[PDB]
Amino acid sequence: SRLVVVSNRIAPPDEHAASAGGLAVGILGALKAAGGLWFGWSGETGNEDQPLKKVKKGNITWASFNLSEQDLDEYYNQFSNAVLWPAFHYRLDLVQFQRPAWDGYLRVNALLADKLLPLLQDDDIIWIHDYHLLPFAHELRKRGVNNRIGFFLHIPFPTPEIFNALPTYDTLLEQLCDYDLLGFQTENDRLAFLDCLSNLTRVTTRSAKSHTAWGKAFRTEVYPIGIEPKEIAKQAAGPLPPKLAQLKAELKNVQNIFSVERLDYSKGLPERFLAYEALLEKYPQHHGKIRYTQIAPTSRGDVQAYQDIRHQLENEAGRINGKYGQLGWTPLYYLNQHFDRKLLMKIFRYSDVGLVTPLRDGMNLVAKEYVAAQDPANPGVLVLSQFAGAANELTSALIVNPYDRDEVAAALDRALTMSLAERISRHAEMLDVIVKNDINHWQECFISDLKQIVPR
Amino acid sequence: SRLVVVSNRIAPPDEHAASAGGLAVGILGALKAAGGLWFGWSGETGNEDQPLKKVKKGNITWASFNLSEQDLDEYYNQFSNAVLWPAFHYRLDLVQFQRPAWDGYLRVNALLADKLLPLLQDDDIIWIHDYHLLPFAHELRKRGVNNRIGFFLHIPFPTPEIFNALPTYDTLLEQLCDYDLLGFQTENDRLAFLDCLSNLTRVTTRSKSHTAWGKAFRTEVYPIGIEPKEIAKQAAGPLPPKLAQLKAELKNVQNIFSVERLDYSKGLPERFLAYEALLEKYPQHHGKIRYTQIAPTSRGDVQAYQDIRHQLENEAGRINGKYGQLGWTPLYYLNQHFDRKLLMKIFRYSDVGLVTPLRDGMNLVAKEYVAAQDPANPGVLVLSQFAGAANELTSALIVNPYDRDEVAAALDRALTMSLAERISRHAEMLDVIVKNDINHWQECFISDLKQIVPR
Amino acid sequence: SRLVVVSNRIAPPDEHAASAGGLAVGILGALKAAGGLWFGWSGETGNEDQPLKKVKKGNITWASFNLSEQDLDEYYNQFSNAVLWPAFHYRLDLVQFQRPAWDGYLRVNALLADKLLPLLQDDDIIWIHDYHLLPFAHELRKRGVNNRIGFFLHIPFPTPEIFNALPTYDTLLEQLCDYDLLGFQTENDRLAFLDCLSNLTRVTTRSKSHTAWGKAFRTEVYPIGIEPKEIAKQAAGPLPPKLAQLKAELKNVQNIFSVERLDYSKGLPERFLAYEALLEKYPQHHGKIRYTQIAPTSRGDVQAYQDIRHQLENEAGRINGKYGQLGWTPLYYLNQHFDRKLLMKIFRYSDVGLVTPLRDGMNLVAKEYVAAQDPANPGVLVLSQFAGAANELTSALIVNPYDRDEVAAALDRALTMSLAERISRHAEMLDVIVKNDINHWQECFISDLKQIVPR
Amino acid sequence: SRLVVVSNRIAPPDEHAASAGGLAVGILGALKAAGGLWFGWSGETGNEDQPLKKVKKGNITWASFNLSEQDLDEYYNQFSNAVLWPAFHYRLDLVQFQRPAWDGYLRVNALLADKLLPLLQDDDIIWIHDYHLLPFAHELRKRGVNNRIGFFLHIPFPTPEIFNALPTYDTLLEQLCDYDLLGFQTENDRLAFLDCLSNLTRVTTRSAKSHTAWGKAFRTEVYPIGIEPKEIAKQAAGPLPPKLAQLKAELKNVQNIFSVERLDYSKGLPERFLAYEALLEKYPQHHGKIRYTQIAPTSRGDVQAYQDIRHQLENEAGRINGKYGQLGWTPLYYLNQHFDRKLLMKIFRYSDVGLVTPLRDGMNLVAKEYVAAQDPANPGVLVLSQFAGAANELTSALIVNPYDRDEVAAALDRALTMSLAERISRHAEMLDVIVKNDINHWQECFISDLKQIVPR
Ligand SMILES: O=c1ccn([C@@H]2O[C@H](COP(=O)(O)OP(=O)(O)O)[C@@H](O)[C@H]2O)c(=O)[nH]1
Ligand SMILES: O=c1ccn([C@@H]2O[C@H](COP(=O)(O)OP(=O)(O)O)[C@@H](O)[C@H]2O)c(=O)[nH]1
Ligand SMILES: O=c1ccn([C@@H]2O[C@H](COP(=O)(O)OP(=O)(O)O)[C@@H](O)[C@H]2O)c(=O)[nH]1
Ligand SMILES: O=c1ccn([C@@H]2O[C@H](COP(=O)(O)OP(=O)(O)O)[C@@H](O)[C@H]2O)c(=O)[nH]1
Ligand SMILES: O=P(O)(O)OC[C@H]1O[C@H](O)[C@H](O)[C@@H](O)[C@@H]1O
Ligand SMILES: O=P(O)(O)OC[C@H]1O[C@H](O)[C@H](O)[C@@H](O)[C@@H]1O
Ligand SMILES: O=P(O)(O)OC[C@H]1O[C@H](O)[C@H](O)[C@@H](O)[C@@H]1O
Ligand SMILES: O=P(O)(O)OC[C@H]1O[C@H](O)[C@H](O)[C@@H](O)[C@@H]1O
Repeated sequence: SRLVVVSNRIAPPDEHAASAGGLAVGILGALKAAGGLWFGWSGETGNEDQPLKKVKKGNITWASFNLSEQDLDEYYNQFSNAVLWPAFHYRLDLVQFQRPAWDGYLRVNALLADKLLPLLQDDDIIWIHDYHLLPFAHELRKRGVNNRIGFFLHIPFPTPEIFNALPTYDTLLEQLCDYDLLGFQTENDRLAFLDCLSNLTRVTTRSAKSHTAWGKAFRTEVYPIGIEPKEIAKQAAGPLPPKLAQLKAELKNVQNIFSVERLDYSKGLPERFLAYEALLEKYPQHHGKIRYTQIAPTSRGDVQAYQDIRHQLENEAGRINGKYGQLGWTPLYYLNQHFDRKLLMKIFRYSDVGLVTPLRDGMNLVAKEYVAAQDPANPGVLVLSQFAGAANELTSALIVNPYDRDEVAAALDRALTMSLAERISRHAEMLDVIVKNDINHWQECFISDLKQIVPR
Repeated sequence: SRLVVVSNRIAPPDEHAASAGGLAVGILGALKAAGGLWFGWSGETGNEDQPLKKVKKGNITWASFNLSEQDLDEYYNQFSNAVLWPAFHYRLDLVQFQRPAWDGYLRVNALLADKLLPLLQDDDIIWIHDYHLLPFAHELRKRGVNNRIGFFLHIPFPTPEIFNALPTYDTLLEQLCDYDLLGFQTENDRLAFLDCLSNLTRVTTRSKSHTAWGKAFRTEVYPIGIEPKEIAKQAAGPLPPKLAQLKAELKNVQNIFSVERLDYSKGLPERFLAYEALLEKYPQHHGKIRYTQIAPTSRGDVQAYQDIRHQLENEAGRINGKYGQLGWTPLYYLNQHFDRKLLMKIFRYSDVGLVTPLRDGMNLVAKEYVAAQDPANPGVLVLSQFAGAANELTSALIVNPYDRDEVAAALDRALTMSLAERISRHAEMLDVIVKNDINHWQECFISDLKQIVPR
Repeated sequence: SRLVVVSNRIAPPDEHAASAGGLAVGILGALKAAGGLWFGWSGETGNEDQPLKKVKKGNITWASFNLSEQDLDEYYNQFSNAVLWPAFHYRLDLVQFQRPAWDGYLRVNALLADKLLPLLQDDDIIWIHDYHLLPFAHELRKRGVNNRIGFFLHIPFPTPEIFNALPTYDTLLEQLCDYDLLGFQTENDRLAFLDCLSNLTRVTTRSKSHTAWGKAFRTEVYPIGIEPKEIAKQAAGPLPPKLAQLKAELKNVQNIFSVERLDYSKGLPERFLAYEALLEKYPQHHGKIRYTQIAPTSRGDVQAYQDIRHQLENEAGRINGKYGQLGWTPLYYLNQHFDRKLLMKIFRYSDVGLVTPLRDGMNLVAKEYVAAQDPANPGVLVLSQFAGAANELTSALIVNPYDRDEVAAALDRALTMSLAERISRHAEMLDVIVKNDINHWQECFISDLKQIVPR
Repeated sequence: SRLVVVSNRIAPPDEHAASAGGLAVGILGALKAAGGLWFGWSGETGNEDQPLKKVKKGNITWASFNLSEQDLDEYYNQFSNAVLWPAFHYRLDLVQFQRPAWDGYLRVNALLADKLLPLLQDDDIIWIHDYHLLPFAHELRKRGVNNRIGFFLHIPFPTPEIFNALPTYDTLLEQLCDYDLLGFQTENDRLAFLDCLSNLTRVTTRSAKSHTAWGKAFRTEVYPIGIEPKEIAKQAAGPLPPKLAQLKAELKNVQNIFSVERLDYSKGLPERFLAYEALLEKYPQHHGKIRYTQIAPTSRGDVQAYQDIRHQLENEAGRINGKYGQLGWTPLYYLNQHFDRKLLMKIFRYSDVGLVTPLRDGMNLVAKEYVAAQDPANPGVLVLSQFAGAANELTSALIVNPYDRDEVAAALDRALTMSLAERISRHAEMLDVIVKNDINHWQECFISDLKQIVPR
């Protein structure tokens, strides 16, 4: 009956205290449709031995814990953010594996399982989310929890040649098979996991997507995470804040290219800046008549790799504006700031081009949000990296390879001069795909698949 | 009779082929008033054995030479730009002394003296400019030239504690004393040179008239200036159509404006930091002000210049990233050269001129800013105390750039200053620069030179 | 009949003009066994329109060309070294794709095919080597060459998820299928290529024998080897007098020794960090062990190579700074090239060979280390699981370089390993490499090639 | 009667808990000769409201305080270490002036004066040390202390053109004139101060070194800080630790160039490394036959400028050894470690060449220790920067300009090949100068000069 969701990041009930990130947006979407309990990190450190904080808002209940400084450091900043995140994004050169980080990662997964245990009922359907919690089912099983437990990976699962470089890949794979159901964003993610598993041990697969390894039974499946198209429509059509109501009037003959994401090296922001520079170099007709705005709030700012990409991005903004700016025209607006999601939906609506070219991305909700926010009668154009999970479904976007800056520049140019009729038909095709594959659909398919398996 | 001017940099007769830099602006100004021969580097490398190139335009004659790649490198990029420039600007940490650069520096001074020699007449009054040519009089003397030779240093002369770190300070000082007249931008520069000299040898001063090692020479101060009438004219000319638009659109935005070569002497990072402090501590200005910084690349082959440029690009991206809004860029950084004609107009329409070098011989941009202003509604000059110009632009808002909050506070005072206090500050500064004309500079120097008896 | 080998890099006939790199060592090994014509770049730039340079030494003929500055830059430094090398080593973050480099890469492959054409006979068997020449068969096909052409890739072939990021992966795959035979270093490389191919087009495999776009071709694995008999000879020769000394002085110090091009594929910083962990967690080894790293600069014009080198310099200074003593330097980092002959001898006197690349097609240094050991008292090989050699050197201490403590622990195990366990580990490794001779490599590849019927 | 010494840094009574630095070595030397009370920072942070810690050892009494994290940061790391230290060492490019640092600097001087007040007697002769405490006399005066107060500046006093860049030079000068006696390390330092003062206000000087400014009377004088030549002789001749007894035997045909200092940018370590490289480049005869050992413990490692210089030095050690090393010869031994002073005396004795080439240095005791420790019958050679205060008296050292690496290399070469007779006579001249100007002489001259002025 009752759904129990666990993730590291939560969306707070005070909704504009939100931090950038697709997982929390997704899960809140799901929970609002389902009902249930959300157990996860409050986002604060210190006071770890205080009782769980609990808030109820309609059909959702939140239970949060704090983490000690050391746990946050070893489990979150080191293992999750400087081993798993880079490795799953094919950045082995950025992995920073050390044994104490691994031990802390295991230590907090165990701790969190101790803290969740008293909240659970026999009934519960338990849904664990994302790379912070790979060991979590295994920790619940050793505490005797026999409930259905499903896992969903929000980020890519990398091929063996990358995954097996993890010193501890070994244990990770064993422990993932303690889940009853493993959900992935794309077929390639699922197949990659199954590949890694097969390299280590014999996996029997006697039915579509139903497996045995080390005598443990489990199911795999693909559920591309979505968005609430109706709600973003509503928020995108609400009035603009006064200061932006001005800027819209002033920029009446300027076209807007707009991008928004956490400042993460997975997102290819320097390559993007370079593609914009190539646009300005090779298509001088756009000078003074277009504007690229990049919103990039700091994310995980304690991890060295994140500091480096941020400094690199500041350099490129200064450089590009330094070179192509005029007294009365800044080509590139870089904002290292967090914007309310409500507001972003409006900004999307008034952008002529959404630029979403991550080097590697499990899904990318910004891409779907961009489409859902457009005025169907006069929609902008989506330029999308082929490496974003969303490219499997947003097939009518201008699909590009971000490693080819000139291909991205050309797609920006095509997007800026695209006729209304082509923009209508590209948009309506994309909108239909994301309406059919609702966050409500995601949630439904996963829970239904989970409820369908018999527990051990 | 005939004046012979020599400098490394020249102002070409094709006038919009001009490169940023105050020396060439100054000397052209001077020569236009005097008449004369300008001998110097064409700005090109290769073909060094070709005849001098000569062009005559009115009362001025240009004679230029090319330099080899190696000479340019040793004399210009290394010794002049990576030893003398940083040392004279109190940046010993940036000096890059190596013996081959010193040898090349002497080698080209000698070469240039050979090339100049056949052009000279007994008559000539010879006026050598700037740190590239410290040894030049010495080179001319060993070739038997007995003419009056004056030198003018366009940049600061540093105190002994800095100057004496130069491995070769020694020879530099000996050789400076072969000039009949040494001119400096401020009294402190003159006194600093005299100090350095006194530390090395006994200097008799029986009158600014000296003896060292039995060589007689005179010292004097001539702060370089501007043509206030001509900039008035160019500042009042119509704006290019694109800028005529921007002025209309920025009707309720105040403009803080700065322009200079991208040089570490100019304290651009500290400036950016002062602007950040303005934005941090005076939030009332958000959306209502704009700081535009124009900084063309200078001497871009010298590592220290690359470093400062990268650092400035970082700060622009950082500051805009932190204080920018969807419809408001706090800081416009342009790494581009602008025509001087156009700058005069931009000055006129700026509410505040921000000129806060860490160290500067004079700084003509400060004087240009005041000369350009509409007397009836002038902007405010915020000026570093370390710019030579601060000795005379005493009515500017004088600040210490090492204190970003003092600079922010002066920016705020400048932005809210009444019309009356703008009128009276401006009319005092304008008078000082009108009285001390580039024409006055040129006249005082030549007159002082013509007044000494040659050896 | 006649074998024609083409590679970018060649081993010169003056043998101590040799540059570090396994390809040239391999191919020379092969050619010495076979006989044949070696066509490739001389290593020099300029004079590109001069005739091919030809030298004959025994059963080998060399024919070399020069490259222009621009071709070297686009084809070698940019496309080969800053796109293909980093991508095939799973370093997409380092790829520096630009269209002019791609065009230059095509242009030089085409040019080289024009230059090779007149040397070819109908007879020939053509063997093309490495990532510089992926388009070469395609170029030869359009010039009408119907000969058997085999290709051998000396480096890894990356999985689709990486390979498909190449903007041009497309064309590369098409063109590789113009080879009759594609050879790889490990089964995984072969499978990865086949995967990439299958993602793009339908591949029929009715037998390692394939069809794509109606083109027939074969794939196979030939791990490249060494001459074990020759190194045994060169390892046992007398030491240079200076090193004869050091061996006497270091009698109670154990030597960990590593040698490779200073390449980011080799994981040198991670290696230094593993050594640091050894020194941190096993203090009993202080003053009693020594880690020497030899790392000649390779491809020093490519930014990513400069970066890794600067990082390595920093770590050497830091580690020595922290663990050194007045009479003990823990870590000897030498950014210098050593003659191969001499390296064999050093290997023989090292107690541990440390070979932990992050990613490596094969790694001959690992095989040379085993071949050089005195069978009666051999050192221990510590080997990254990511080196192709790990598929066969199964009895080395196999480690994951991303886990510095696993590497430190294996160094500790290696330093204290009993004679008996060193004898049996070494003999097992030596046998593998003796059965899989460079001669065997060459034989298998030629024999497979000679076995296909040409178009 | 009773002498009261105050400095930020103290030499602890547990003597091998000592931190590198000449001030504490000097003052302890002085106090051991005099007798007295030493009031200063314990070196610890936190517990700032605890009573002064007091220890008595013979004729010396220590009274120490802790500082809060914020006070340490503003007064010590920011103002003292990132404004005054760089400015007084002619590194305006490194000054990091901010008003909160200035306020904290004043705040702690005031606080320390409150803490000292109850310990003072009418009698006391008060001796304040170094740039941390420029305002201290002023603080004592406003609390009504009329005692003789002397100040001694251990570092250079920079010329007006540098000093006047300090936003706050103003107040600093006013407040220095509240001291009865101002002591400097060299005549140039004294003259520089007097210059700065003269630029601001009229100073009357009616006698040898006796002044009036703003109606405040005060005296100036020069007291070059020294060393205990007899004691270092003793410690230098003591047996070597067994490990070093070995190395000396093994290095019998290798000559040793040796340097030791805090890793500070004032010391010109990178320039030194470059001079060593030039020696190796231009004098290949020395390859395999010499060794340069640099000892450089981290100092003030929280200050960005110190981190920068350290990283730079690590790079140069790696680079130079990479380039000139051989399988059996490391040209350069860089050790980022603290060595006991006792041991250093011995390592000086056994060094052929002491390389002391700071870019700028108040005095430099390492230079004097280097000469005091040599075996008079077979002494090494001192190579000395002209910018070290010591160069005014160690006139027989090989004096060099560190900005000319080839001049420094040449001096190293001359030092390595100098005949015994020249080495004797250069050493005996230097030794006599430092014997005559004893730490005991320093202490005596200062106290005697102080005792000679009549208090207000
Ligand atoms: O300043 C921002 C930046 C991002 N987002 C939201 O954060 C989520 C980003 O999720 P996405 O899948 O694009 O990327 P992720 O952060 O999860 O990698 C989206 O819902 C964005 O609207 C936001 O609310 N404010
Ligand atoms: O983009 C630019 C930058 C500056 N200048 C001119 O360069 C000179 C700057 O001289 P100043 O003495 O201010 O500084 P310097 O450049 O010689 O150190 C002034 O006349 C400017 O008007 C210019 O014409 N365009
Ligand atoms: O200073 C050196 C360093 C390397 N090598 C040789 O160069 C080849 C290195 O080849 P390997 O396959 O290990 O690495 P690669 O350089 O091809 O990536 C081996 O023969 C080494 O012995 C050498 O001769 N001198
Ligand atoms: O590792 C070290 C190096 C330095 N010293 C001593 O610390 C003092 C440094 O004083 P100096 O005046 O030479 O430099 P300072 O820190 O005072 O500016 C000298 O006595 C050195 O012998 C020390 O105790 N340990
Ligand atoms: O939670 P943060 O580290 O701040 O990152 C924000 C979110 O980024 C991605 O969406 C991850 O898939 C989520 O697990 C994460 O929460
Ligand atoms: O000539 P550059 O090196 O470009 O620098 C431009 C000018 O900068 C300063 O104004 C110097 O005083 C001049 O001598 C120099 O000519
Ligand atoms: O030839 P270089 O670019 O110096 O690199 C040396 C060699 O390194 C590796 O072995 C490559 O596989 C070879 O193709 C290359 O020839
Ligand atoms: O105490 P630190 O800040 O580490 O510096 C070490 C010591 O040596 C220097 O010479 C200073 O003059 C002293 O005041 C200082 O206390």
